[PDB]
Amino acid sequence: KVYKVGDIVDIKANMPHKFYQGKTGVVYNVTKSSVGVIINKMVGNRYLEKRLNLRVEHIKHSKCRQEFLERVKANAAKRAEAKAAVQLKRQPAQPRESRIVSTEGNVPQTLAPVPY
Amino acid sequence: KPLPKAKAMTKWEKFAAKKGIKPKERAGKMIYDEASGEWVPKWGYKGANKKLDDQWLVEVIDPRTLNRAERKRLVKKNEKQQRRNMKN
Repeated sequence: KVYKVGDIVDIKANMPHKFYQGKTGVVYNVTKSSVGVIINKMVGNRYLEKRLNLRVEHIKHSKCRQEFLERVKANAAKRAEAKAAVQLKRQPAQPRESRIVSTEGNVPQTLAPVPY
Repeated sequence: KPLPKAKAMTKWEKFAAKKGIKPKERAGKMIYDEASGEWVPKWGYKGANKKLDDQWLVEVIDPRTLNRAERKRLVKKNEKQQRRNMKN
């Protein structure tokens, strides 16, 4: 596919000759049949910058930024609707609420962990 | 036809005669490599020479073509040495 400098991509792979799989980065250089992706490494506790070059055959576009754009669009829509609500911030997973369950649906049974 | 007793007076033979470097025994093509679980012979079939180009991570401008250019330049230097020695 078409790739340009600054695009965020992930290091895909199709024994692997190394363990660089899963090191997402951003393409900083492109050429006829190769691309350059910047990756970060560290020694001890000091982070370090590393330049990385990969064959285009094993690079795919990153979909992480899509969620940010979707959230921005949702916030814009909420703001537009507010002109004719508030508290548009994301909410964490709330705990389950109380509910009544009838035994008619399925009477509790014994599963006998003998096991058999 | 005459007897082709004439041989190559290349500089290598003179250096070997001067030095104590014994001639190589030509053990075999089966060199050993790592990260592959196979011999991967040096030269003769898909050797380590093309491994640097085949491998998809050149962590260090396209560096893959630079290695091929260097190998071709070494081959050209060998050809130039052959031409120079041909005048012996």
